[PDB]
Amino acid sequence: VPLDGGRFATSDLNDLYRRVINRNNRLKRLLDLAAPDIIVRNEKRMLQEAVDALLDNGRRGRAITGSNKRPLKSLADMIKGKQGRFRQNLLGKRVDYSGRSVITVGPYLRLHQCGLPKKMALELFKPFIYGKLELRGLATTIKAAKKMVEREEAVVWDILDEVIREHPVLLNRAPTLHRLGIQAFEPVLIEGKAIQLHPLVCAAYNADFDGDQMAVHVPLTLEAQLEARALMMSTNNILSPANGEPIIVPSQDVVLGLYYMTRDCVNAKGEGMVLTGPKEAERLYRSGLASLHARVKVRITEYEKDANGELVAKTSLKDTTVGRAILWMIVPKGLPYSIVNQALGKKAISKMLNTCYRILGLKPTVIFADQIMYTGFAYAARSGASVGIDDMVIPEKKHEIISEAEAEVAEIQEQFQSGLVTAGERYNKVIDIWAAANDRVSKAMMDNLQTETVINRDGQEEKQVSFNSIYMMADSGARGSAAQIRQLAGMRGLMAKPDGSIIETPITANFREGLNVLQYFISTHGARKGLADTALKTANSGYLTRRLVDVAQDLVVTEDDCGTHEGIMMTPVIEGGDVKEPLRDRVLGRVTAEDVLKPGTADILVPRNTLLHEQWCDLLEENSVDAVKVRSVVSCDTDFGVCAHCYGRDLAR
Amino acid sequence: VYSYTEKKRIRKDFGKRPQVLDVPYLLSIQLDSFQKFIEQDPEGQYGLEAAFRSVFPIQSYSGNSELQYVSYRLGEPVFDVQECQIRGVTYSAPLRVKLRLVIYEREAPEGTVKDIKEQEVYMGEIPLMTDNGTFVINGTERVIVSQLHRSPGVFFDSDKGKTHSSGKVLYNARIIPYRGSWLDFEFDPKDNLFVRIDRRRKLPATIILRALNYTTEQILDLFFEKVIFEIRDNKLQMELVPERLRGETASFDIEANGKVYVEKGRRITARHIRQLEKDDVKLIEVPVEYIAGKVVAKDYIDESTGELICAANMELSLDLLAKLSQSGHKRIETLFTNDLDHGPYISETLRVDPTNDRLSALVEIYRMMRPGEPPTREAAESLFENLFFSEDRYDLSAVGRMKFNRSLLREEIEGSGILSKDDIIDVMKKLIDIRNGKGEVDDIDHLGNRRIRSVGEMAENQFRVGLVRVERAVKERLSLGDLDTLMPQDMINAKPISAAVKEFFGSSQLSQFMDQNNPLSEITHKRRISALGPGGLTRERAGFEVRDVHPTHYGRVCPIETPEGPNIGLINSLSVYAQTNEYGFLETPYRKVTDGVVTDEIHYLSAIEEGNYVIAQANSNLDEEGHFVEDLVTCRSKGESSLFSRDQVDYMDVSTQQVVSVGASLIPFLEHDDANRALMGANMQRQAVPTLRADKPLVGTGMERAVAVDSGVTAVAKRGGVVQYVDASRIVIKVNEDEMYPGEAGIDIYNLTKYTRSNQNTCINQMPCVSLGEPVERGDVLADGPSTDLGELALGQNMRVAFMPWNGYNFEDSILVSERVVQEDRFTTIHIQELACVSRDTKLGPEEITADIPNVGEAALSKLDESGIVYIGAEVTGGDILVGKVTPKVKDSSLRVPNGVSGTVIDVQVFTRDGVEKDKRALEIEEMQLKQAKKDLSEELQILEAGLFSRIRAVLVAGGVEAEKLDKLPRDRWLELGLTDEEKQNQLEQLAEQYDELKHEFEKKLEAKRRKITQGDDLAPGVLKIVKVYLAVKRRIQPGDKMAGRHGNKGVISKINPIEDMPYDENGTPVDIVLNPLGVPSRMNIGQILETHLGMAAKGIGDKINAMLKQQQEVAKLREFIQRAYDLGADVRQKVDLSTFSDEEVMRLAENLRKGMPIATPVFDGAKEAEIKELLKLGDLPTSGQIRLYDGRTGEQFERPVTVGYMYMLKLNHLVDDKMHARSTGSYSLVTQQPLGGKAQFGGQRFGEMEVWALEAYGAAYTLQEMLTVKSDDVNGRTKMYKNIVDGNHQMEPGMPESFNVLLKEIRSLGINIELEDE
DNA sequence: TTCAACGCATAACCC
DNA sequence: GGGTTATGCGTTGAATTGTCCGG
RNA sequence: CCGGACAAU
Ligand SMILES: [Mg+2]
Ligand SMILES: [Zn+2]
Repeated sequence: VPLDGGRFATSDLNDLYRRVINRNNRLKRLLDLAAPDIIVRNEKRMLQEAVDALLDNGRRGRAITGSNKRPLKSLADMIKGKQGRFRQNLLGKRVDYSGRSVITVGPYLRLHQCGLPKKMALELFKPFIYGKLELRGLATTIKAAKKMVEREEAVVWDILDEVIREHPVLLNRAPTLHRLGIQAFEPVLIEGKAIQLHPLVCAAYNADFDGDQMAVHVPLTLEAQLEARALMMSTNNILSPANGEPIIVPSQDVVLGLYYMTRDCVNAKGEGMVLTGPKEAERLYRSGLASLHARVKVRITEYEKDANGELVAKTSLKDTTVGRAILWMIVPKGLPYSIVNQALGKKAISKMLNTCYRILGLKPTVIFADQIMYTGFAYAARSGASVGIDDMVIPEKKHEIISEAEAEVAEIQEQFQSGLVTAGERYNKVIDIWAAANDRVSKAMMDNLQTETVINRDGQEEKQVSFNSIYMMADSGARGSAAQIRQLAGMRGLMAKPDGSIIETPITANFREGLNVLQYFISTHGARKGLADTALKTANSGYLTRRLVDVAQDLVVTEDDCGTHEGIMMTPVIEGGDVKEPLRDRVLGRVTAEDVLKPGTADILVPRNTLLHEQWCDLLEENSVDAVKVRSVVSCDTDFGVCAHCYGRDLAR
Repeated sequence: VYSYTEKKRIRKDFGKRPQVLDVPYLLSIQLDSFQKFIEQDPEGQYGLEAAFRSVFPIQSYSGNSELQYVSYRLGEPVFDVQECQIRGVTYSAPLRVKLRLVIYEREAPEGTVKDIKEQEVYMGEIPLMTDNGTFVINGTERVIVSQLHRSPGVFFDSDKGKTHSSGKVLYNARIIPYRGSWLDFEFDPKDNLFVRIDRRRKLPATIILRALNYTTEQILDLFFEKVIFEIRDNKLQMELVPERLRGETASFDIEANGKVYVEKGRRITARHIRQLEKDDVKLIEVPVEYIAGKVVAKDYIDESTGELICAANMELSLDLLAKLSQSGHKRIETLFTNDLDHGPYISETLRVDPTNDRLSALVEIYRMMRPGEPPTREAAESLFENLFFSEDRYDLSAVGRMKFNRSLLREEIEGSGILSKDDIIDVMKKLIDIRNGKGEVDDIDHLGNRRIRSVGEMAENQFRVGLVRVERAVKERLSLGDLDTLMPQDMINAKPISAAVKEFFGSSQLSQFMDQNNPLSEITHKRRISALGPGGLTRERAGFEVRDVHPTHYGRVCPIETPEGPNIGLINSLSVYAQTNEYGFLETPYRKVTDGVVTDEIHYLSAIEEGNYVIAQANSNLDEEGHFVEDLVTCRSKGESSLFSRDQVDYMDVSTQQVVSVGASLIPFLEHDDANRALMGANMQRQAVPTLRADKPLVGTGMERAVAVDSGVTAVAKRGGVVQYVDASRIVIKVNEDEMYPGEAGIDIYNLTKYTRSNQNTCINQMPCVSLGEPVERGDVLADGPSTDLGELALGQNMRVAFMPWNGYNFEDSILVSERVVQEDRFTTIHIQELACVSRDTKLGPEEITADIPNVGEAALSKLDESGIVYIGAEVTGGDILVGKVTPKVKDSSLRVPNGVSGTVIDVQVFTRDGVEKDKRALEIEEMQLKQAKKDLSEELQILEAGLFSRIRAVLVAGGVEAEKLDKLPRDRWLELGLTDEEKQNQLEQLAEQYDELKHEFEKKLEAKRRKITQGDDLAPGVLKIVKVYLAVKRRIQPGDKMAGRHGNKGVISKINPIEDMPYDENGTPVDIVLNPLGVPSRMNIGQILETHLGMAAKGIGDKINAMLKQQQEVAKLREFIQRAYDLGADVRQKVDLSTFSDEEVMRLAENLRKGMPIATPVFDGAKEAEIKELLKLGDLPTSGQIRLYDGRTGEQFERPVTVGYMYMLKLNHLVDDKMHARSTGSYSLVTQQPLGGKAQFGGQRFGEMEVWALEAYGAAYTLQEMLTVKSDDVNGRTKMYKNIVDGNHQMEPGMPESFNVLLKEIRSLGINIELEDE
C-alpha cells in the first residue's frame, strides 16, 4: 500500500531486509580492502540473524523489530494459529451471498415457510432475475437488463417470486448450540422488515433473543435438491443426537396451559352439572359458564391402533376437564385415550409426543406437535401471566425464628469468654448451625406461600390444591427454580466469605423490605464471582471442544459385518443408592452378538444376531435377563472403521 | 422559600434523616489535576517546576557554563478554544520559559565576557483546558483516562502455593522505585535468600554488601548473638545467656549454688524458667562436649601457638577445642543458629556465594552487565551510582521516600530519593523475621498499595524526560563551542520537544477517543478509572486475584458500576463524599462524634484508620443534638458487622450516598433488584442518546440538579441577578451597578449554543427556559440544554404500562408497540454525518471541481450550482453527487450517496490553503461570514453603550443633576456638570473615561477578525483541497428497533399491532406499552410494581388540580386544596407550602402542575410503601391501586385485574442501523475474490465454527465444494456463475482452489516438489 | 517487564 | 554405574462483529 | 494493510 506522498510504505518482511542488504553492501565492499579476520567473522553473524528473522524469531534472546516494540510479523504468523490462514480462510472467513436483518418472533411459520421480507428477498437473487427476463423476452442484452432492476417499479419482484418454490434455500443461526441448526425453510416474499423464527426453534438454539445474527445459504446446483430431501431438514431429524428426548421440548407457556387445565376443582362454577357434548361444553366454557378446572363428563370417542392400523370403534364418558377433550379432538387417527390423563408438565408432555412418534407415526405427529403452540396461544391470550405484591406473604413464625436464632450465639460466646468452650470448635459449631438455620424458615414459608386458596363446599369449606400465581408455573415446571424461589420469600443462604469459606453472619431479611448497605454489598460481593467465572469457563470449554473435535473426525465405515459374535458385558452398574441408568439407554438398536438365554429355564430369548429397538428390549425388561451379549464397538474386526452391527441404530436418524 | 427555578417548579422530596451538607462538584480530577501541573509551584511537587528542578543546575564541562531557569508563563494562544476545533488544528498555548544563560569562559569555573539573557525561549507549546477540562489534539478533543497502577516502592506478599513442587512456605519483597529500576526480592525453596533486579536473573546478596566498601565482620556480627567462652586448662568454660537458652535446650549441666538445675536431656519449661532466672550464675561447670555444639563467629589466633584455630562460621570440634584451650584467651564470641528463634538462612548463602572479597565480588557484577570486558573499579561503581545512587536514572519522589518510612516503621518523613544502607538491611531483616515467628504481608489489591496517575503527572513526566534528554546537549555543544557569542535560541530548539509532547498525549493507551453521545456519558468518561496503560494491569495477564477487589472500599468507590465482557471490575470511579488524595490513597468523611454528644464536625478517615478504629452506623436512632438512645449498636472495624456497645463510637457514616456516585443513583429502590441482575440496564446509560422531546420523571431520588449543573451543557448564571432581555443567540443579562465596578462594569454574557455534531452524530441544543422579567441569582440555570427543562433534568420520558402477555407474542423478551409512535414521530433525534471529498491531484489528470460532470440528469442542475456544489437545502437521494469531481484520462470519481443513508445537505464546509484560487460560492461563503460578524458585534456594542448609559445616568441623578442637562443633553458629554469635586465627581470622571475607552476597545478584535479568518487553513501538502459535507439523516420507527430502559427492559420489537387490538379497559384508556411478566425468576426484577403506583398518584393529583382550576373556584378552595395537595408525608425533610405564599405564586406554580406532582424518593431516606398508600388515599385512587382491564379482541374479562402505571423510559443508541446490512455480490479482494471484512464500508459477514463441520458431518458431500471453492476461491468459476445463471442454467462444475496451492509455492523455495497421480 | 496448566527434556545428585 | 529427581523452557489462552484513528 | 482503544452478544 502507498503512503501520503510520492513514496511507498514498506512491509515487515522488507524493513529488516533493507538494513541487512545495506549493511551487507559495506561488509562485502570492505572485503576487497584486505579485511582482517574480524570483519569476516562479524559479517556472517548479521546474515545469520537476518535469515532467522525472516523465518521465525522469539526463540533466542529478544526478538528484533523495525516498526515498534511489538514484534515483527514473520512468514509463519499468517499461516498457523488463531490469526493464521488455517483458521482464517476456512474457519471464520468473510462469507458472501447473505443479508442482515433484525429477528422477530412472528409465530406464523410452522416448519415449511419462513418470514423473509420483501427487500431482503429482492436484493439477493440478482442473476436469477436476468436468468428469467429473457424467457418472456423482456430483456435481450444483459447491459440493458441491468438498467431495469435498480428502479424496481412493478416487475422486479413478481419475476423473482416464481423462482422461489423451485429452489429452496438454507437458513442457519450463528449462535447455535446444537448440531442440527441447519433447517430447510422455503423463502417467501412478504411485507415487513424483519425475519421470524419458530418460537420453539428460537429457544432451541438457546440464545438471547436480543439482536442475534442470522445467515442464509442457498444451494448452487440442481443436484443439490434430489439428495437434499432427507438430510438437511427437521422433518425427519426430530430425535436429538445427545439424548432420547427429541429436539421438540414443550414450551413454558403451553405447559402451564395444560397443567392448570388438568387441575380439578371440587366446588366451582360449572361444577357437578354435566353436558352431553364436548363441543357444547366447550361453548359453555368461553361463553362464561364453565371453568377450565371443572368436572364435566361428555361423550368422547376413543380409538386405538392396537390392530393393524384399524380404529377400535369405541367411546367413553368419564369425568374430564373441558380442554382435555379439545386436545383429544386434535388426534387425527386415534390413540389409546388413557394416554392423555396426567399432570401435563415438563416430562409428562415430553413423553406424550415422544411416545406419539412411535405410536401414531412421524409425519402426522410432526403436525400434531407443531399445533401445540397454536392451541396454547388461546390460553396465552385468554389468561396470560402477571405478578404482584399480594403474592408475597411473610411467614408468621419467621420473626420469632430470627429472634430465637441469635440467642445461642450469645449463650455460647459467654461460655467462650468464661472458659468453657474454645473458639476453635465454637466457630465451626456456629457456621454449622447457621448453615441449617435457614431451613426452618425455608419450610416455614411453605405453609405461608403455597397454602391459601380455598373454595366453598356445599356450605362448608374445602382445602384443595393451592392456586398461588407464582406456584402455577412453579409446580408446573415452566419457570421458577428452587434456588430462585428461596430468593423471593426465604433466605438465599450463606455464600462464600471474602476469606473463602462460608460467611459467619447469614442473611436476615429478603429483597422485599429494607436492607442495609453493608450486607447488600456482601451479597453483591458473593454474586459477581459467577459472572466473572462465566467469562473463563466458556473459553476453557471451547479449548477442550476444539481439542476433541478435530481428532476423532477421521473415520470411515468400510464393512457391514465384522464377523465377530462377541462384545461386552451389559449390566446396570450400581453403587451406593439406586441405579440411575437402565439397559434401555445403553443398548437401543444394536445387532446382538449371540443368542441370549433365559437365566431361569435356559430359554433362547433372541434367536440370532438381531436389532434391539423397542420390543426386543421390552422382552428383556419383562424376562429380567441380565445376560445380554451384543457386539461392542471397541471389539470389532473392521479395517479402519467399525461395521454397522457393532454400532447399530443412531439417534436423530 | 427556594430558588427562582426551584420556586418555579419545586419537586417533593422525602426522608427521615436530615443531611448537613450539599453535593460538591465531581469535576475535581481534571481541572485540579492540570492547574497544579501548570503553576508557579517551586520545589516541583509534581509540576512543571518539578521538570525544571532537574534542568536547573546544568553544570557544563570544560568551562562550567551554567544554564539556569527563572520562570515560565503561558499567554493567549494564537488560536481560540472555539474556532481551532472547527479549523482542525492543534491547540497549544505558548509554553515560554525565561531562561538565563551564563556561558562561563573555558577552564575558569568563574567568568563571563557578557551574560546573555534569553527572554522566554521557545521550546514548544503544551495543550490547555478549553472549556471543560479536556485535551485537543487532532480536531476532536481527546480525553486521557486516569490509569490505576501499584504504589511506588516495596510490597510484601505471600504468593505461596506453587513452590517448585516442594510446598515450602515462601514470601517475597517486591520493590518499585518511582520511575527507576525494580529491585524485586524473593525466597527460595531451599531455605535461602538473595537479591534480584527487574524480575531478572538472581544476584548474590551476601557478597554485594562486602562489595559496598564493607568487610566480613560487619556481615557476621549483625545477624547473630555473641556468647563469650572461657579458655582454661580444661573443658573450656563458657559464658551463656538466657537470651540464648530461651529456646536452645541446655543439654549440659548448669550448676547454681552448688547444685545442677538443668542437665542433659531435659527441656527448660516455665518452672525451669524460675529455676534458671532466679540464679543466672555465670560460673557454671560447662562440659567440654557441649562446647563443640556451637558455631564460631570469626577467626581466632591461638594466643599460645599462633596457629589458625578456625576461620569463620564453622562448627567447633573437640580437637579444635583442645587446640585452643592451651592458652589464656578469655574472649571467644560465637554465633547463635536456631530453627525457631533466628532464621538459619544467612548460615549457608555465604558459602553458596563462590567468593566474598573486594576484587572477585565485582567481577560477578561486571560480567552480569558487560561480558567480554576487563573489570574496572569506575565502571563497576558506575552501576551502583546508576541504579541505586543516582538522580536521573534511579530516583524516588517524596511519596516513595515516605511510603518506606511507614512500611518499615520509621519516624522521619522527608529524606532523599535514593535507597539507604539502613533501609536495604532492614528489608533483609524484617523480611527474614516474617518467616520465623512474626511479620505480616500486604495485599496488592489493597487501596493503600496502589497509586492513581493522571494527566497532571504523565505530562510532567513527559516534559521532564524531554528536558533531561536535552540537558547534556548544552554541555556537549559548549565543551568545544564558542565563548558566549551566541543566543540561547539555536541549540535549544522546539521541534522535537513539541512533537514528542503532543504525540505522547494522542498516541497512547490512556488516550481513549471521546464518545460524546450523552452528557452523563461525558462525565462518566471523565471519571472513568482504568487499569491498562504504561506500567499497569494488562488484560491478558489476569488471574483470579487481580479480578477480585479488596472488600474494604465501601463509601469510597461506586460498586454498581462495572464493565462486562473482556474486562470485569477494571473500570472504576470516585465516590461523591470520598476523594483521592495526592498520595493516591482513598479516604471518606465521617461525622465527628464524642462519647455521648454528637458533633456536626466532619473528619476524613481511611481504611488504615478503620482497621483499628470502630465506626458506628448512619441510620442510628437519633433525637436532640444527638444521643444514641440504643446501647448495642451495629458497628464495624474490619468490614464485619461487629455488635459493639454505645460509649466508644466517635464516627458514623456521613450519609448513604457516599457509596454510589454516577452508576445508577437515579434509580430509587436498588435494594429490591440486585445489581448483579440490574447492571445490564445500569450500564446502558453510558451509550444512550437523548431524543427530541423528554418528560420530567415522576419518581427519582433528588440528586438530578447537582448532576445537571455539573455537566457542561447548561448555562448557569455565574453572575445572576436582574434579567433584562432573553434572546435566541445570547441572553442579555446584567446586574445593578452596585455589585460591579465603576470601571467597566459590563453586562452578563450568556451565549446560546446551537446545533453541532461532537463525536457521535450528536445534535446538542439549548433553549432559554427563563421568561422576560424573571430575576435570577448566582448559580442559577438560565438556558436549558439537552434533556433539561425549566432548569431540571429529564433524559427520557414517562408512559403507562400493563402486565399482560397477549397471545404469547412476548415469548422471551420481545415487546409490542402499537401505531401510537410511528405517526407522531417523537422518539427520534437528528444525526449529522460527514463525508470527506478529497481533491487529490491524480496523475495524468488531476481532480477538478466543476459542474460539467458526465452521466448526470436534468434534476442535477436544479440542485447543483455552476461549480458542482449542491445547493444549501437541496435534498439528495441514493446515487447523487455532492460535489462534482472527475478524473480526466474520463470517469466520475466524485463522491456518491450509498443507498440507505440518504439525508439532507445542511452544511457544506470547504477547507483550502492560501494560494489556491477559490470559486465564487466559497468566496461568498466567507464574504457573508465576515459581514455577519460586523452586525453581531454591533448590537453587542450598542447594548453595552445603552447599559453604560443606565449606569452613568444612574450615578448622575444620584447627587448632582441639572434639569437642562437631563434629557436633551448628548448621551456622551456626561462628565461636565455642576457637581462639586469629590468622590462623586472623580467616580463620574472614571465612569466617563471607561465609557470612552470601551467605545473603541472593540476595534482591536474587529481588526483581528480578518487576518485570521480571510486566510486559508492548512491540512497537508500534496492535495489541492479537502471539502466536507455535514449531511443529516432523520430516521423513523421501523421494524428492527430496540427497547432498553433504565429498569433493564432489554428486548427487541416483535411486530406492530393496531390500537383496536390493543386491549382497552373499563373506560378505554389506551395503554402505551405492555410488558412480559415471565422472566421474574430468571431476571429477579420485583422493585417496580410498588413504585408503579406513584405514576397513578402523580397523574391523579395533576388531573385533580386541572379539574379544580378549570372552573376557577374561589381562593377559599384554590388555596385550600393546594394546601392539602402539597401537605403530605409522615416524616419528610422538605417543607413546601404554596398557600402561605402570595396568591400569584399559587396560580403561577399550580399552572406548572397539569400532568403530575414531581416526587423525590431516596432509596433509604425517602418515601416508603406507607407513603404510597397515603398518597393514593390523598386523591381518589384505590388503596390497593389495582385496576381491572378489558379485552380488545373478544371484549371480556380474562380472570384477574392488571396493574397499570407509568415509569420513566429512556432510549439507547443502537436501533437497527449498526446491524443492518445487505450485500449479494460484487467487488472482492485483489489477490483473489475473497470478500472484504466488516459490514460498514464493504465486506463479508460472520459465521460460526460449528456449522463448518456440521455440514461436513452431513451426508451431503457437495456442501464443501460450494461454500469456499465456487464462492470465494474459484475466480473463473465466479465468472462462470455470472455468465450462465443469467442464461438460466444453474450448474457450475468446481474448478481448482486458489488458496491451498498458494501456500505450497513459498515452500517450494525450500525444496518441496509436487506430483499428481490417480490410482 | 508480574500468568496458569501440562509435560518431554539435560544435568546433576543419593547413597 | 542404573535410576530418580532438581531445573530450564517448548506450546496455547472462545465466537468478530460495531465503529473511531494511525501509520 | 496491519494494531491500539471503547462498546456489543
Ligand atoms: Mg442476543
Ligand atoms: Zn463389528
